[PDB]
Amino acid sequence: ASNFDCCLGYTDRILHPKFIVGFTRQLANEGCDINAIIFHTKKKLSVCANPKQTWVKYIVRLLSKK
Amino acid sequence: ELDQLRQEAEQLKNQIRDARKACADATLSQITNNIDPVGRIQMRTRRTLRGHLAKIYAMHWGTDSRLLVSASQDGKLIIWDSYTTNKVHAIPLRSSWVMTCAYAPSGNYVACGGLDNICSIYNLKTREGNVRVSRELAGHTGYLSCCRFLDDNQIVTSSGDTTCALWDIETGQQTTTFTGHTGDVMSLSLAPDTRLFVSGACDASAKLWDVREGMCRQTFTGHESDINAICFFPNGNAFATGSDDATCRLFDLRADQELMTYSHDNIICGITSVSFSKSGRLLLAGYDDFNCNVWDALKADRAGVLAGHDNRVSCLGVTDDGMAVATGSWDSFLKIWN
Amino acid sequence: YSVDSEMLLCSLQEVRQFSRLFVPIAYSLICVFGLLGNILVVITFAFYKKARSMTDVYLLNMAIADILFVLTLPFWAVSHATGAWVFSNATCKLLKGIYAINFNCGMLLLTCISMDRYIAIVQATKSFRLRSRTLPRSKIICLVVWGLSVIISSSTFVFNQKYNTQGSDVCEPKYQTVSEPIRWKLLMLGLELLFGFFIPLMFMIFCYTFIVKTLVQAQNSKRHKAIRVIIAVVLVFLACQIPHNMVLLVTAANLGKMNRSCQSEKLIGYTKTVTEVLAFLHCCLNPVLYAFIGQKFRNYFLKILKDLWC
Amino acid sequence: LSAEERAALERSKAIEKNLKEDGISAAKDVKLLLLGADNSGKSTIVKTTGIVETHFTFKNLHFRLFDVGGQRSERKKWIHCFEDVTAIIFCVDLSDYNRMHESLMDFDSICNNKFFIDTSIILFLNKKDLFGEKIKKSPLTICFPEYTGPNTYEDAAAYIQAQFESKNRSPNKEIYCHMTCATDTNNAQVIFDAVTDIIIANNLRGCGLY
Amino acid sequence: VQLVESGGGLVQPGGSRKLSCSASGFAFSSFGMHWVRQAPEKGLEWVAYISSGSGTIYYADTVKGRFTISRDDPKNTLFLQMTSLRSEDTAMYYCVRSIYYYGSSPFDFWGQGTTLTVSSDIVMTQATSSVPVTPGESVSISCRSSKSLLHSNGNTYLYWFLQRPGQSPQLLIYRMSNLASGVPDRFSGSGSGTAFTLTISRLEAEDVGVYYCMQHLEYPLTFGAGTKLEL
Amino acid sequence: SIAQARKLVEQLKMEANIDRIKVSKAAADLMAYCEAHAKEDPLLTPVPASENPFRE
Repeated sequence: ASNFDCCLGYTDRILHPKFIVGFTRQLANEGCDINAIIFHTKKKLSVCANPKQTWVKYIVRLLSKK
Repeated sequence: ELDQLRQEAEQLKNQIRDARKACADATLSQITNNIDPVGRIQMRTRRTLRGHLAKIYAMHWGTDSRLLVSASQDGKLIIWDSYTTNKVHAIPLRSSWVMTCAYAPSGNYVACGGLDNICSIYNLKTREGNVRVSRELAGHTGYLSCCRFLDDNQIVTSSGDTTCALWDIETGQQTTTFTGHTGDVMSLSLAPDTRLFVSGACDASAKLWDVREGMCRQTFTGHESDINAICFFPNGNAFATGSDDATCRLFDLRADQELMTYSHDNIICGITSVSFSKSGRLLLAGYDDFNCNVWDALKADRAGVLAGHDNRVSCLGVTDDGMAVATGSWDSFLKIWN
Repeated sequence: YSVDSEMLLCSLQEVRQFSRLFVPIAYSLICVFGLLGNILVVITFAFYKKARSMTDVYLLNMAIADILFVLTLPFWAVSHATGAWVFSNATCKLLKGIYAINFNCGMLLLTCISMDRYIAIVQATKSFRLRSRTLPRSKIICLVVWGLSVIISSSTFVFNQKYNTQGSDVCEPKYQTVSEPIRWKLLMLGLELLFGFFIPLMFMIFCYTFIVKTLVQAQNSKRHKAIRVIIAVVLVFLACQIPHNMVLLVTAANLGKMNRSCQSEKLIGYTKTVTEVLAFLHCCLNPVLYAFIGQKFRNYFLKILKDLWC
Repeated sequence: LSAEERAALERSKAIEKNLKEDGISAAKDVKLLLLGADNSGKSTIVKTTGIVETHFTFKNLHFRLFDVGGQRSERKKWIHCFEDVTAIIFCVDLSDYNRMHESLMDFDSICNNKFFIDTSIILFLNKKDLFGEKIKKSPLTICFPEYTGPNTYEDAAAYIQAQFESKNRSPNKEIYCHMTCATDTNNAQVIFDAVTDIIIANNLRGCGLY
Repeated sequence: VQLVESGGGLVQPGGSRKLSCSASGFAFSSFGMHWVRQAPEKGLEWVAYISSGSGTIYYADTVKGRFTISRDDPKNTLFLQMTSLRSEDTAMYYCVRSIYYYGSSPFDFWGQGTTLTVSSDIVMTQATSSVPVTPGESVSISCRSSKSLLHSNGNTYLYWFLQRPGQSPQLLIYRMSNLASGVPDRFSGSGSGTAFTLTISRLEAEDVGVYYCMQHLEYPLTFGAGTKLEL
Repeated sequence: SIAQARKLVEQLKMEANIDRIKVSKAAADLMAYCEAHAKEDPLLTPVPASENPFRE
């Protein structure tokens, strides 16, 4: 279609895992240009991060289950 | 003595005007009551001939009534077989501008004359393969209008020189010349017994000649324009003239008057061609409004209409046994009806 | 937690609310008038096969390329209204596929009409001498135009699929097969730009320059109206096509950047709907102008109207 | 479907194919009708006699001129044959002024006709220097007596050209009038130019333009 | 009109040779052409044919694939190329022209013929060998067919040829009823279905030869056995 | 001129020596002729598809 919402930047500070409940995966294949992991916190935000840095990989594993 | 000769001409014109008036007991329109009408006629296009790349001007059937001829402006003269619809002969012409063409009753010869003031005879059935020109006869001063094969050594030819003459094909010289008319001669028609012929010209009159004698007998004057087409009645005691003021007339020979007129209030344009049926109860007429009418020959009313061509009807012909009618036109297609 | 206004998802909910009401009405109105405008021309030509020739055949083909295109159109006005693609996978693979052929075929017939008119006037004396231009030839060129339209559109058919990117189901190309994702997108984007705007622009400007150049020197009373028509046709094409093909470039320019700002993307967001319609406006208006300006067509249209109505 | 009937069909397809090749070959020619008064220098311009038909070639293009003289019949009856002709070439002599009124009515007759609606004309005025010699003593008030202009040559010829344009009452018909000088002037170039515009004008009608 | 042909003498068995037939005095381009053989003590038999424009070619059943035929229009010459000759081709070879359109006469003119030597379907029957004759008397020749030669169209395809002693054979009657040009008004032809008759009235000197019967319904053209008229 | 006059006088003389019959007799003859031959006319009364040499 058109006007698909995308994440532009990656740059952030590290987030201690207790501010994370839910997450999705942006795909470079479909809709957008780049690929990323959006983070949803208790406050209705939409944090973003590059997929290859250690902390994003460390948290996504531990919060894959419950 | 010009004043003396001028009155001597008048007094005789006054006498002939009172001769024709004292003969007429009644009109035909009175006697032609208490007969059954023809009833609506209808015909569909049976066959279509294609090959010409210009306006069709003339055509003619043969006594066999299977083979026919046609001529166009492209400079070709094609002989068709109407049954299988295939070409037999296609002849290359010398000068492009041709107006008329004939076909001999034996089926051994073909003629055609144009704006070159020359008539050319073509010999079919040569000992060698190809077709060639047998003889050429040029004695006229103006363009050729019509020509008809009397026999394999005798042909009659009219021109825009206001005269017509009889030829001998073997020697290639004029036999006799006929001089009466004062305007351009447009058409002529042979009698059934090949003894008499009648012509019609642009002085709005028609005359009846005698071939063996060389003199005019009768003159019929009933039009208001140039006569284009003319045709004999099958019985050979009447004819019908087509004119350029949307009217056809019917004349008799034993009685000197005109017997009938054919006219409709709709049509307003001249006639190009006329022709009778085998029994002579129908009369076909080609107009220049892309339409061909079928008149009753006694009641004098329309009995049907043949479907239009894309352009003007120039020439139409009824065949001998009387099975088909064939028409040509300026859109360069022939159509056969039934 | 302490992050403020940095790398935050860009909400495009508002830009689609504007789109929800604007897109369906524009399509629906130009569909009816577009279909009503063209179907007239297709019938008027169909009356007489006899005397049909040359530019008339190309015009007849263009009218066909417009009807199917605008007949395929209304299904997306239903999609924009509903906001969820309910039709079968085969539909998303077909409708997106055909639409590409009808659009692509429409442009190669304009350049044919341009080169037809060049041979006609500039080399009129030589074309008469060798009998260069004949009626049967045009039918071969038409098949070749339809030939390339099938081939160029192939890349569209291959990648179009049905899947759910966000929320409910949608209809978009998905690149799961290839190795390099953005390069094939850049290739597929660039392909449409060239054939769309750059092949026709050069062919028109070349031809319609050398036509006018010789037509101002000729002595005649028919050369006046001819120049007024040429300038008008050239003026329209530039006024309609340019905006969309500029916006389509701005996409290609930065399709691998990360530092690019949201405000810029949001601004490109709106105008892509507004500039997209002017391409469909031109496509559905073009053949109606070409034919109706013609003297012979207009006379024959009046002939049938004044004969049939009685 | 017989032995002979199949051979007869094969012959017909050989004839059918033969004459269409001549049809294409005869479409690459320019036909011109050469009308005008007699003793008007018609012969120089071309560069029981029924019809004289000539042909020349200039800059790789084949021309055909048809002159109708010594006929003396009713024109209308046989002008049907020359209905489509690329153009007409009419000739007039300025040498004698008592054939002007005859030639003028004759032009007026051919100009406004049923068959020649859109057929354009080329008009050649001859014996240019001979006309301009006898303008000295014999005034121009002898023909077209209502008005002449200046006594001398340069602005006289303008008045005749004006009369021929006044005779044209057709909505879409051009008249390419040129002037010929004595018996030593190249005219092939003048025609070649005039023929070009007529082909260009016909193609514009065929196109969407106009 | 003149058809002359040359080439061929005595050969070695299973060799090869070419036959050339050169025409003059007519339009060669328009006509079709045949080749016809005659063994030293037997009747006539057909061999090959090529149409005008080289469009259609047909051969016999006996010689199919062994012989080949070709024409040269610019120089007006007909070629017959024959290869691997068997010991039963020892015969004269005639060169015959023909034309096909509505109302024409095929097989009208024959060649003179060259002597070649080699060193070592519709069936039609004429129940006669030698018929006794006397001058000033009327006679009848009878050709019987296998199946009826009448088509859907009225015309029946049957031809009658005559050969005088030591000369080329000529056409007498074409399409059963019609008579060939230059032939006298003594000969007449009649027949219905499968039985046919050639009637001669007041026969005179220089009118005795072998009379042949040929059909033209299907390819290949079969000839008769032939009828002889005595002295 | 005298030649044209003297011809036209003698021309009008020969045309005044013809004997004419009434219109009634010349009428009845054409009507009588047509009735006799009209019964075997193929254009007036259509023949069936059997004997028609153009279609079947």
